[PDB]
Amino acid sequence: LGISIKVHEPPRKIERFTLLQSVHIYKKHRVQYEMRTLYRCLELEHLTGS
Amino acid sequence: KNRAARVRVSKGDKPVTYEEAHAPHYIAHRKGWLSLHTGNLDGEDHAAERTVEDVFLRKFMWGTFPGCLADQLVLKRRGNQLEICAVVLRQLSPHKYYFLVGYSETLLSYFYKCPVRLHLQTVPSKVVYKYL
Amino acid sequence: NHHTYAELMQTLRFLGLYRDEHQDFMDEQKRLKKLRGK
Amino acid sequence: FNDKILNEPLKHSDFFNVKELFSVRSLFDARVHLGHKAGCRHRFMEPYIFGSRLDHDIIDLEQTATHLQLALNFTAHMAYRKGIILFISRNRQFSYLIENMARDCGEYAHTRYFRGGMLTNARLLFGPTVRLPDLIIFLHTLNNIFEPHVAVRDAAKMNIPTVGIVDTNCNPCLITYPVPGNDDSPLAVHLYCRLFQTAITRAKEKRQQVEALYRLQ
Amino acid sequence: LNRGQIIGEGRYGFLWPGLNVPLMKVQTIAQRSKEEQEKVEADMIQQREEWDRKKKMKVKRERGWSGNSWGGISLGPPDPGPCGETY
RNA sequence: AUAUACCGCCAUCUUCAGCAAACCCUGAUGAAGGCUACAAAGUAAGCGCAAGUACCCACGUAAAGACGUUAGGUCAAGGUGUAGCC
Ligand SMILES: [Mg+2]
Ligand SMILES: [Mg+2]
Ligand SMILES: [Mg+2]
Ligand SMILES: [Mg+2]
Ligand SMILES: [Mg+2]
Ligand SMILES: [Zn+2]
Repeated sequence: LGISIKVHEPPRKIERFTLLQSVHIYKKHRVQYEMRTLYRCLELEHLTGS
Repeated sequence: KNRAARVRVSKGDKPVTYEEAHAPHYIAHRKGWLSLHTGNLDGEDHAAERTVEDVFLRKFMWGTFPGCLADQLVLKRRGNQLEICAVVLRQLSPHKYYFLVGYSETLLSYFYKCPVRLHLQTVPSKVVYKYL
Repeated sequence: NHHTYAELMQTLRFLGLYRDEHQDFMDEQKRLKKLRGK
Repeated sequence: FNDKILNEPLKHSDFFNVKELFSVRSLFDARVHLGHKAGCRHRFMEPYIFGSRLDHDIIDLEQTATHLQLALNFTAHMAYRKGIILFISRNRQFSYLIENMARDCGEYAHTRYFRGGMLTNARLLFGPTVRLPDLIIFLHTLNNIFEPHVAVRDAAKMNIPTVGIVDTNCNPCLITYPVPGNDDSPLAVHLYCRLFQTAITRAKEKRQQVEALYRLQ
Repeated sequence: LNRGQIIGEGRYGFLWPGLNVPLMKVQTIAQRSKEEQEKVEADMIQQREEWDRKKKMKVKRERGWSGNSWGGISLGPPDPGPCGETY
């Protein structure tokens, strides 16, 4: 559609959190989980409403 | 020893699929997630109520496709469109199979309040990645 | 709501469209407790 | 039906005329008759020994040569009847020579380390459909430490006949066709590979002319 | 131990058109009688006692030199080679 | 009530490298054992370590760590055997 376009990649925010490993005791043993959630910008420029 | 999602080696005669042969430190390293939705990205809400529906649909269909479900399902989610994909064994008659598509499609359409579409796949035997 | 989720699955065993293994595990085990118990 | 050319060369006596590739004189001049010390003789080289000279055991070359009309004849028949012939030694001083002689003829060599269970455990070491050798020819019946080979037992466990060079210290017992002769001498086994090579390739070309004669008649 | 049950039957007696009936020849739901599912319930439970007794069967095992003593009990002939050679 | 019936999730040696099905050999066909590359009977799938990935690299740190031991911890996360109350 001849649309003037650029792309850039915003830096990612990886929001890791921790949890206990056994069901009972042992706070010296954790397992930690993460979300890698990534980004993308689709910076279009100067296009009509239709 | 940590026993979170492994099956344990016993002999040479125990077959196992690709997924449950893989330990949970391979979740995005060697596996895919079994269900796709827009919940855990930040900051998005509706990550919370969906997964207590996500756990029903693989506890619903474990019972309504009984004895024939090959491995776990794939519960894709496209806007207001819940896309269940499933590979199922070739053991039942197909007249039964076509019954519980439209049974479960319009009973899961009228529970989630969305449309739901099923895509079955037929394999003759359970696909085994490891003779452990 | 946990009635909405758990009573619909009660009737869908009653009409037999959903065959669950946990409550099968009771009503066969409860069969073999009432033979002696109770 | 192809049993006309199998049941002639069992009735004929020295059918390949193998009594021309040696006598005692060819065996003397390549030092077959020398054996080791009387210190390390075996018990069962005792018939095959002429005597000791200043304690050096001397091997009966008459009792050698009455074996080799009979030992080279049998390994001719094994080449005639298309059976698998395995050459083994562990000499390390003729180990080039044995394998090179297996290419000069059309049969087999194995002169390297013996993997445990080569004949008694063949079916898992290889595929399940393997034709194991039908005669084994030894050129050193001893091993690189001086005890008899692994494949003198596993030949007899697998019920394979075996012609073997036995020298004054070797064990003649489980191997069916002993050849009481030298094996440590570089002139001796150049001779021994010369008679064993030529006695099978003559025996091969006997097998070629007979079936062709049967192909025409 | 799932063996007895068929995928359409529940003890509210509903004969669905796709399950539990011969295929389409009925395409109408059919709530049964109180007696016919009562007989199916005793068609069910009389079927379960048979595979209960067929579990509880005393096989006339042969007996080598005394019973519960793996003495001169036989086995079968040896299994063949992987390329023929029956025994 | 019983973690001494368990599943589930773990601790721990483990800041290890071994466990091993299926064969074969030695043992006079005894429990058993099986090593020497100038190689003397072992071969091997499978699991683990290793590799590879993640983080900022090959480094390091995580993550990983089989078989088993301590009848280790938990019926009170949730299921659930057996007994027990209604
Ligand atoms: Mg740990
Ligand atoms: Mg008795
Ligand atoms: Mg760690
Ligand atoms: Mg590693
Ligand atoms: Mg305790
Ligand atoms: Zn010698």
